[PDB]
Amino acid sequence: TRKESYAIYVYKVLKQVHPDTGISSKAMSIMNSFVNDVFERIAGEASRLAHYNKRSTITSREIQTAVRLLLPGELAKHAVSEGTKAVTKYTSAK
Amino acid sequence: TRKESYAIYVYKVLKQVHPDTGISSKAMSIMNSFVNDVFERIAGEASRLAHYNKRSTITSREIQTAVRLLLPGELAKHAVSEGTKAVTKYTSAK
Amino acid sequence: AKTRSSRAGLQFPVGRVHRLLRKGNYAERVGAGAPVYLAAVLEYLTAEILELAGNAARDNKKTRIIPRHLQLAVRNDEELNKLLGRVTIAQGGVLPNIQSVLLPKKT
Amino acid sequence: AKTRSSRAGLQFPVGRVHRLLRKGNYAERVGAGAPVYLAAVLEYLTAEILELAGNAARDNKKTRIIPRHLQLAVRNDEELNKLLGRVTIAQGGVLPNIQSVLLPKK
Amino acid sequence: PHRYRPGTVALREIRRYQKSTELLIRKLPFQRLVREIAQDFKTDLRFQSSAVMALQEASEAYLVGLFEDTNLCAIHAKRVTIMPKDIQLARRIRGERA
Amino acid sequence: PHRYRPGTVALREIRRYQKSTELLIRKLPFQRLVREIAQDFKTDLRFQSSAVMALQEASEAYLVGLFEDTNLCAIHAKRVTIMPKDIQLARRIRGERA
Amino acid sequence: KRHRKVLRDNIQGITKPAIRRLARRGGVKRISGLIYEETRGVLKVFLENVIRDAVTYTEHAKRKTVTAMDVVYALKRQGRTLYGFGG
Amino acid sequence: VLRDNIQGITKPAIRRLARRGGVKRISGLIYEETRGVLKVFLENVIRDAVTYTEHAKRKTVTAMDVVYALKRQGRTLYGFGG
Amino acid sequence: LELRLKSPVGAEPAVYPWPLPVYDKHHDAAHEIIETIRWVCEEIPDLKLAMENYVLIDYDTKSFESMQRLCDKYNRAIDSIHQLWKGTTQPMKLNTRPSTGLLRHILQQVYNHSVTDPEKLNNYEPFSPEVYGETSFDLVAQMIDEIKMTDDDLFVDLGSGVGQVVLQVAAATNCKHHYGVEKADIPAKYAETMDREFRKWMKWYGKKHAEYTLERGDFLSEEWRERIANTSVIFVNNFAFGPEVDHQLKERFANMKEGGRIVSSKPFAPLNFRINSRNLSDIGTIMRVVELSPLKGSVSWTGKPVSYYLHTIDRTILENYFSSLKNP
Amino acid sequence: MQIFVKTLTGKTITLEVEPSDTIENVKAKIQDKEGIPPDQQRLIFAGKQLEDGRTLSDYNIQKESTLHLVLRLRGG
DNA sequence: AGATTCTACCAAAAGTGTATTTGGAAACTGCTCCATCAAAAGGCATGTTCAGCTGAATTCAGCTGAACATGCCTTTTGATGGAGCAGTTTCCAAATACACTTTTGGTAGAATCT
DNA sequence: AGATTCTACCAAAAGTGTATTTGGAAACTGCTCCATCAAAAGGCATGTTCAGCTGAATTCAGCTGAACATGCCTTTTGATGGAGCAGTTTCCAAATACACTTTTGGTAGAATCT
Ligand SMILES: C[S@@+](CC[C@H](N)C(=O)[O-])C[C@H]1O[C@@H](n2cnc3c(N)ncnc32)[C@H](O)[C@@H]1O
Repeated sequence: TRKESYAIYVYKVLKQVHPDTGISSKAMSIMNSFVNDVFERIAGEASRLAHYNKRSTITSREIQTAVRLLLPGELAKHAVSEGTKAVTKYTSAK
Repeated sequence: TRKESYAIYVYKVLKQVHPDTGISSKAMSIMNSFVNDVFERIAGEASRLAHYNKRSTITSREIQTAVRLLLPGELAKHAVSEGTKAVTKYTSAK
Repeated sequence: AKTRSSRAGLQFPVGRVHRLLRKGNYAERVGAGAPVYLAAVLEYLTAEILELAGNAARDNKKTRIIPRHLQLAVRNDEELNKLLGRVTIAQGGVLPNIQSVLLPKKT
Repeated sequence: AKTRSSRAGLQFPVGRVHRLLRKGNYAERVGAGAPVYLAAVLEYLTAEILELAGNAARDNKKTRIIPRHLQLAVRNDEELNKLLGRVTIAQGGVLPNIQSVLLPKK
Repeated sequence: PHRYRPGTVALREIRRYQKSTELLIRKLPFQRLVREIAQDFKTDLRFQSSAVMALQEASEAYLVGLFEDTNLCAIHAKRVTIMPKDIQLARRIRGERA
Repeated sequence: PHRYRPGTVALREIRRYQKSTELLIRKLPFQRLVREIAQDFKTDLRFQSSAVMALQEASEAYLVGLFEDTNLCAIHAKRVTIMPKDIQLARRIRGERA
Repeated sequence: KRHRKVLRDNIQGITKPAIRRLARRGGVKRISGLIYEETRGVLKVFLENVIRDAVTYTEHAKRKTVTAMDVVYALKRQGRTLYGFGG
Repeated sequence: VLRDNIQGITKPAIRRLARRGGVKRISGLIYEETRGVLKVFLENVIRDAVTYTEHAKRKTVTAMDVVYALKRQGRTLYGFGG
Repeated sequence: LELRLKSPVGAEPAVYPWPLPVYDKHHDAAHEIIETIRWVCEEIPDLKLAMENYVLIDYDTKSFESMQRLCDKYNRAIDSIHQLWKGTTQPMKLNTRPSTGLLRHILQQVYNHSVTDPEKLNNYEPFSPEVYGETSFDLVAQMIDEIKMTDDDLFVDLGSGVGQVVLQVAAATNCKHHYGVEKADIPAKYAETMDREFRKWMKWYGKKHAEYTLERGDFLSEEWRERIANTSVIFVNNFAFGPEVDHQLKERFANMKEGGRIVSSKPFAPLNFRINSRNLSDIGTIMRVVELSPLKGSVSWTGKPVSYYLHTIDRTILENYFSSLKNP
Repeated sequence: MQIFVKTLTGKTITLEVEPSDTIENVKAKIQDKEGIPPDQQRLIFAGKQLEDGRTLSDYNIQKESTLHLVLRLRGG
């Protein structure tokens, strides 16, 4: 039964940042754990945010506030800009 | 908008254990926080448990395991008996 | 008719707890016995804390439980203290406890 | 048809992130931009750690990132260290660090 | 003129405060500190009075518990006087600065 | 007969172990310990190999970080030798004892 | 709305006697003179952290008033769950 | 010669852990203290792991049971799934 | 009577009105007086020798009587200097630059004489192009020592405030023009006046000033996009101007061609940024970022210096990254 | 038909194009050899912005002409 | 030994198209409660004096731990039957979905208790 | 002053009653990968010697606690304007809900590469 992971996407990012750098299996498994962990923290925080405000919907806005609550200073600022940029780009496309 | 609280149920139980003892509003507020807190903790542990096992249903069995994970020794034992008893009785009444 | 609480022999509201479980987005489905079991546990834990807090109140010659009594009950009980190890009870104060070396004299 | 990831200009899978959000029981509904924003955040954080990890592999004269490098990158970075303050990176070891008072009196 | 020896009244104060539960920081001064800090984060905020009391109950519980740990650190060093290094060790072990 | 002074080799080992990442407890003995503890919770259990390894990676990282805090406590008391009371102080402040 | 006095140096409102009292509740018998400033600095960090998150919840809800619940949620997020204020 | 299992966590293994932890000199009493601490750590984590094992109706403790146990104990571990 | 301090190179005297103008309890007219004379005695020895006579050295800031003797002798000394310089003695040259200690006094007087109510400057809502951040004498000095302003530069201060950064720079250095534009109604009105008090006083001490205009205008105006492209020294305050404000500025900076410098309260991209064009927000891909030396003249509410960053445009780096991939 | 494409590091890369070639094909030729993204690439000649989908004949790009490649950033 | 490249297979996803459903924004507004000014006064904060006794320094000797040489037993490594972890198929107890009908926890306002 | 004592109103609950849907227990089973054994393999246990660390004993400068005089500013009691939180109705932009076509990530096996 299929076992999904972020491995292939982590690898694509690695190549963008360090074209001639590889990553071992154990390291990749660590990165997969990292992505799943941050996904759960951000999602849980967004979930609580919507419930606190009695909203049925988790939108980009709850994801944004979740990011500002969870990530340290500079990391939050860049994550927010990266997220905003992607939703802009995405929204502007037939 | 009506705001619910476990106050009347806390009071009923208070009367069962200590018939002539009352409770101040601030202590009742603390008891209401306690009940909500444990409800969320147990419910969250149950949710994760069900997800970990790819189950879309939270049954009394997930609540029981959540209770065992969350509560210290003797409290878990007694909580387990009381919940089991309540379900066996519930299911016998219909 | 009869409440699900009466059928289960509980004081806590099974109906309410079932509803709260559904609204909380814990799972796609919530079985009928879940809220019964949960209400029972919540009721049991509240009976336990009120039993001890009413005793602390009696110990302090009071008839009304206040936050300090809830705190004395929780902090003097090993298991409740652990369950509430990261919880602050407002207006609870702390347990009297002076480290030995700080006392005067000797022997 | 163009993948939502490509439309967003992302490497991470928007479609999968949307799916994971829906089935994670986080909310009854999930708006369209949420999985895009979240995927972008996950991609960015991933790039940040791989960027510093790769640098650590380099300093160590290695071309392949192993757990040690992820640990060195995270623990030497103030922000990543706090984000992962309660996380243990398997096979990571610790940062070289000896309390000064323990050094010999040269 | 009568004089209790140094430490006697200190011990008396410990027993008195460990017996009570009222907040120990003056209320208005604490409210101004909260407003000053909040204002530097975001201008024009208002506060429910219970929001300020909640911050005060939490801040005092936090400080009392930190002084307990600090005290243990001083005693560990064979002292009975708490010092900045005891608070720092306590916060470092707690992971507040680690 | 050459002889390094007390401490010289200790320092050498600190440098060596802080550079590496391999586990420091031997596997089989750790596995036996794990199985024995688990048998008290449920008899006749099996363990995936990765389950024991995860427990060892977590257990070792826990002890190593605890030793770091223990060391700060011994140093706080002006010693360079860790003692049981240092581990106890660290655990109490971490809230593992508290 | 006309004027609104400038808030400054209110950390000094956390006085030496108040800090002494808090240390007494914490079982402390003797206190170095440097403790007061150290404690103010620690309290400021604690408050900045909780207030930052509380206000973040306030802004997200598009309110201008920080509620007891914004503080309770902020405290909970930080692992300092507080009972007694709706939380 | 027999051997109590917890004694299998030897003085040398404990010293190595201590070295990685930056420790230069060790009291003889540290070894037993450490064993006691490690046992409590394993009891707490294994108890929860086994609770997940049993809930899943399994007879085999999986890495995931351990990962979930560590996570709820505030000891999140990366590298073994999840 | 009034109090006049007669120009030491006979050009546009300083006049202080009667009754004395008190701004706050840290600035009165008299204290400015004492500092002006102090500096002129230090510029010209012969006047110092003379100020000793007829002044008992018992003068004070809060009584007129005490000031009226100090001015009268001083004015009597200035008449002696012009007769001295009218003969065979050579006077001072008006092509001299003011020292740091003197220049500090001149900017301080010009503020006080314009701004007669500082509270109004403190009026701001944050995350807006109107935050009047704390700018210091010292911060502008780090700027003047560290990068050197030449006639092959142009200075523009976007969000100028009163405009004390531009004016300080003009007394000390010279460029083709120096500009200051700030959007806020309140600081602009003050800035116009500041320019006037500043020009009257530079000529009063006989010191060359550079060309400047402090303007009422919007610094984010689309008019500036082409002007910025031709401007190779940008100072831009961004104390808490907000990300939104910052972004729009990052788009406009792109229009600068190489050798430009941008001093801002923040990195636009890391000091230790990796080259490879990846950013979809940052323009700090064509420019190296390094920290200008920390302050003690600005102190935030946190109680730690406010740091400032120097960015130097060198697109040579991005282009080289690409070049490496074509080799071997 | 020969062209030089100048970066401001004073590097000229020669491309062998024909005048029938679009701007979009040219930028693809620059990407092949230096790994440069088209959107970030702004080819300017004679104070005209060479816009994608335009033959080279249109901009009077002939043999041994120097086109200026200025970058920009973009994204979004 | 473990990471990389490549061919082949395909249920699982994910994207597009169609129609219905609905959360929650703007719009208007009732009404709580927050900020603020007032006045009074005493609970406490401030600042000082004085000296008790604590922290910090110095000295020193017992003895515990570190370093190390000497020798074997527990651990590590590699090979092999099955205990069950999983993938598949079957099937109903039990969980949505939906329309009423009835019961009950809040709560607004006034009154007397404890 | 705060709490438990009643009256009346009731929308939001909670419960009772058919129809329809389906999650996952249960049974059978194939394929892992776990437990266990044999032997090739790499520390650990143990006693000796003494360096240097811990902690006891001693001393004293001066910090910090205790007590006190003085009076500031927090606390308390009240009132009031109105910012803004929160209730109510309207109504579309965006989400859920299938149904269908396409692409894609994961898995398995083979073999070369680093
Ligand atoms: C921190 S103050 C500057 C103080 C002065 N520049 C200094 O360095 O001391 C920032 C100024 O930026 C101005 N500002 C913000 N956005 C602006 C815009 N778009 N155009 C012009 N000025 C703007 C504000 O009005 C504010 O006075």
